[PDB]
Amino acid sequence: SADITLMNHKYMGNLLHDGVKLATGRIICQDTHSGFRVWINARQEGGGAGKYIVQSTEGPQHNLRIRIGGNGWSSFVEKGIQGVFNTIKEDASIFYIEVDGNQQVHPGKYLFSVSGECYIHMDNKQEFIPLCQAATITAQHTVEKLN
Amino acid sequence: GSADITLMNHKYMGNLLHDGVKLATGRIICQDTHSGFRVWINARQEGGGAGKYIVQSTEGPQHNLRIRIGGNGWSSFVEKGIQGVFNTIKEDASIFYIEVDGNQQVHPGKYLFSVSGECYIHMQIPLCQAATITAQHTVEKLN
Repeated sequence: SADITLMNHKYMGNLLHDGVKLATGRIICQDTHSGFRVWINARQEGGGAGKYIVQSTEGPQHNLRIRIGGNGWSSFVEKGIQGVFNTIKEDASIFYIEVDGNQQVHPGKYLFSVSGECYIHMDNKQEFIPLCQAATITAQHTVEKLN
Repeated sequence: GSADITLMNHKYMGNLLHDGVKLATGRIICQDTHSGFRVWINARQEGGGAGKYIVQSTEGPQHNLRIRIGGNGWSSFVEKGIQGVFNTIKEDASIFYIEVDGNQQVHPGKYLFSVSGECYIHMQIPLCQAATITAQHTVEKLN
């Protein structure tokens, strides 16, 4: 079961090169895992689907195209398997929200939503199944003496 | 999508435990959309067949109790790679039993049953609400 954080990165200017970091994220999992999986909660451009698109709110309403970035993160190219993956067995991983393609982005307020989990690689894929604490309970049974 | 699991112990007289006797009654709930349930015991395994288990008395491993998960509708995979028992119940709740596995003269004592479970989505996935977080970013120009 993962803990995820996302921290805005302030930036002056709107001629944004591809790769420019707009937020810094971290995912943590204490339990044993094969790696991490993170994704953006946003509509994708025309299917595609296309690049993650975020529309500004509470003011001018324009579009910004974003992706997850950072060393170690990989995306599966055959459609069907959403998000980015890494193979870090360590407990913590950094990722970024980055500008996806050179963009002159209109001034405004843009909300990034991301989700994430750790996964445990499975033979008989299956592939990578997510990793959460199962509900658990105990009961004690007494076997009585013979007498 | 976390399950809620209860386990009710049943009292019996004496230490001759016949195969199939229900030592505990379990119930597993999943209030969200799911294809079925999966349940297992956190105990060592005899590897006899499937879902079978060996529980030690609270005093230590010098005394064993052999048990299995039972109940209509529950299945286990024949290969060791996937553990526990599964069903294909889409309803909120599923009932299972911890049963005596084979006729046994059991050493008097206390035996702790630890049971875990999850609701799954058929797609070898468990239902785990992924952690989620937002941050707001302002785009602005100098002038």
